[PDB]
Amino acid sequence: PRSLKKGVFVDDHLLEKVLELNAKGEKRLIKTWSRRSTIVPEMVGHTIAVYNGKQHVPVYITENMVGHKLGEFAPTRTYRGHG
Amino acid sequence: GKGDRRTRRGKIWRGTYGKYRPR
Amino acid sequence: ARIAGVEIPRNKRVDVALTYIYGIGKARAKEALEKTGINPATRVKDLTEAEVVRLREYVENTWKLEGELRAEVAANIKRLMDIGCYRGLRHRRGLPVRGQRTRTNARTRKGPRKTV
Amino acid sequence: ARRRRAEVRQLQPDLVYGDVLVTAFINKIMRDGKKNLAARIFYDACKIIQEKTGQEPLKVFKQAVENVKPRMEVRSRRVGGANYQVPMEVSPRRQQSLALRWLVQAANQRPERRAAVRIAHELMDAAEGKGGAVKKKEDVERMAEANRAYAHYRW
Amino acid sequence: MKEGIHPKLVPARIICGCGNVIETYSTKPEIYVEVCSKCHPFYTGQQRFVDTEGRVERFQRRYGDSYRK
RNA sequence: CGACACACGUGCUACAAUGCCCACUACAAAGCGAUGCCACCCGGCAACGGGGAGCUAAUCGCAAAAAGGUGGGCCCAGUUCGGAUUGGGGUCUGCAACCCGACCCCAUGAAGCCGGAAUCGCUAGUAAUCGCGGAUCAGCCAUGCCGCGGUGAAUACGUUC
Ligand SMILES: [Mg+2]
Ligand SMILES: [Mg+2]
Ligand SMILES: [Mg+2]
Ligand SMILES: [Mg+2]
Ligand SMILES: [Mg+2]
Ligand SMILES: [Mg+2]
Ligand SMILES: [Mg+2]
Ligand SMILES: [Mg+2]
Ligand SMILES: [Mg+2]
Ligand SMILES: [Mg+2]
Ligand SMILES: [Mg+2]
Ligand SMILES: [Mg+2]
Repeated sequence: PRSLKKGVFVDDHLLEKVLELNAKGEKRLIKTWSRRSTIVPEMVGHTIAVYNGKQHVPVYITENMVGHKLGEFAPTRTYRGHG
Repeated sequence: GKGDRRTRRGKIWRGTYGKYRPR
Repeated sequence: ARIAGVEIPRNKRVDVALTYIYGIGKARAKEALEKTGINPATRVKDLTEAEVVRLREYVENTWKLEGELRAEVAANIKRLMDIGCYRGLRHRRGLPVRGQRTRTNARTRKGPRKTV
Repeated sequence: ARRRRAEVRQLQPDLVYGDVLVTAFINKIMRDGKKNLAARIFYDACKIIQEKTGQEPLKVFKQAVENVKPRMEVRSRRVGGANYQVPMEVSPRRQQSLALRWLVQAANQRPERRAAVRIAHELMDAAEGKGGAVKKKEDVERMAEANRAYAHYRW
Repeated sequence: MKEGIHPKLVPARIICGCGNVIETYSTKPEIYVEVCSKCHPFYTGQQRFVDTEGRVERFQRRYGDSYRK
C-alpha cells in the first residue's frame, strides 16, 4: 500500500474544506470526488457527499473508519443479485 | 512448489528473491 | 493438550509439529526452538518435561494463538462488515476481497457451484 | 505409416554391462528425460537384487523378460457388424516392447517405497515366475487361445 | 449413598498453570490444569494480555497533521 | 471494459518418494542496457533503500541459469504433499494502488488421492521436463506471445475404420 516515507496523501483541496469547518464552523454537506484521499482525523462528523461515477453518497464518518480511503464507502456497483 | 511462495523454487518460479531465495 | 491450548502429535519433529497449532508456523518454529535452544531434530515425544514447558512457556507469552487468535481476525472483519467498506461487502456477500475474479474462478469463497 | 516399413532405432549399449537392452529399459525408467535418475534406480535395483540374489543380475533381467515375453496377444478386428479380438503371433520388437512395459508398469504398481526397490523386485519374480508382470502376459496369451476361433481372420 | 456404584472421593490436589495449587476433593488424587480462575483474565481484574488497545483507530491516525490551514 | 446464482475454450500448479525442503558444487544460449544495465560496500528476516565503481558497451552489467550433482531431513499423513483463501505488517512505482498494481514477511492452509460421457499434441533432438531473453512497459495483475538453449524417450504391424 501507499508508502510511509510518502505521507498520507490527501487531495489537499478536499483537505482545506474540512479544516475550513474544523474551526470556522462545521459542518456542511460537501460533495467530494476525492476517493483516493484517505479518510482523515479532522474529517469525522462531516457529511462528505463522496462521488462515485453517478451520484454523491452521504457517509458520516466516525472513530471506527478513517485509515481507509473515500473510495471505500461509496460503492460503484449496485448488485441485488441475479434471478 | 512452483506455485508456492515461501520456497526457493516457487520464488525461482516467479523470479523474485526473499527470505528463502537469498541474493 | 500438552502444548499451550492443544495436544500436538508425536513421533514427529518438534519444529514441524508446532505448525499443528493455530498461529504457530515454520517462521515461528525455529524462534522458540532457538529461544528454547531445543534442537528441532529431537521429537516432541522424546522431549524433556523441562523442555516441554520452556518450549511451552516462551511460546505462550510472545504472540497470540488459536482461540484468542481467531478472536482477533473476526472483529477485524466484523468491523469492516459494520463500517461496510468494500472488503466489508466482499465479506458481507462471501465474495473475493483482493480484486480477485468473479465471472469464474473464486470457487473457494463461493464453494462448489450452486445449480440454476 | 502409409509409405514403407518404419525403421528400428538401434540404441547405444549401456555404459555398465555393454548392452542395448539395458539402454532400452532405462528409457521406460527415464521420466522427463532424466537419464541420470533412471540410470540410477536401475543399477541401484541391480544392487538390491544382487544382495538378495548372488547371481549376476544381468542374467536375472536377461531371464525375467523372456518369462514376460508374450507369444500370442489378441487384436480387435471388426469384420462386418462386429469386432473380433483376432489374436496374432506377437512380434519380436513388440514382445520386448510388451515385456519392457509391464515390469515397470507392474513395478510402479508395487507398494514398496523406493524406486530401485520395486524395479528390482519385479526383476526377480519374473526370473522365478511370479508377479503381475507375468500376469498380463499370462492373461493375454490365453484370451487369444480363448479366441483361437478367429485365427483364420488373422493377418 | 449406595455402596459400590459411586467413584470414591478423597483429598484432591489441583495444579493450575499459574502455580495455583487448589486444595480440594475429587475423583483423581492428582490433576493438573491449563488455567486457574485465579489466573483467568475475566477473573484477574482486567488482564487484557495483548489487546488492551484502547480503540485508537481510526480517528487517531494523525501521523502528520502537517497539512495546511 | 476486473460485475457474477451459471455454461464452454486456452493455460499455471498440482494431487507426490523416479517426490518436498535446507545448504553446498558446475554446465547454455539468443538477447537487452545511458533520468538504461547496476558492480562492490552497508542498513533490514526481507521486498527494497542508500552510497557508490564500470559500461556510448566481444571490455562493463542484467547474471544466478534450472533441471543435475554431493550431503542431511521428511517414512506414506490431505503430510515438511498443494499454496487457493483470509487477517496482519510494509515496500516500489505512480499525482494519485478504494473498487484496481505487483514484490517482500507472519499466521491461517481450502478444494485435489490421476478425474464421467467426450477430446488434444507430437514421428527425433521431436514429445517430456528444466529454466533463461526480448518486444509491448512508469509499475503491471504475463501461467501470455514471440525466441533462447539444457536433459532427454516410446512407437509406427499395417490402411479396415
Ligand atoms: Mg482543524
Ligand atoms: Mg509448501
Ligand atoms: Mg496454526
Ligand atoms: Mg475487455
Ligand atoms: Mg464447468
Ligand atoms: Mg478451460
Ligand atoms: Mg496445510
Ligand atoms: Mg481444508
Ligand atoms: Mg474433502
Ligand atoms: Mg510430421
Ligand atoms: Mg524489458
Ligand atoms: Mg516467461
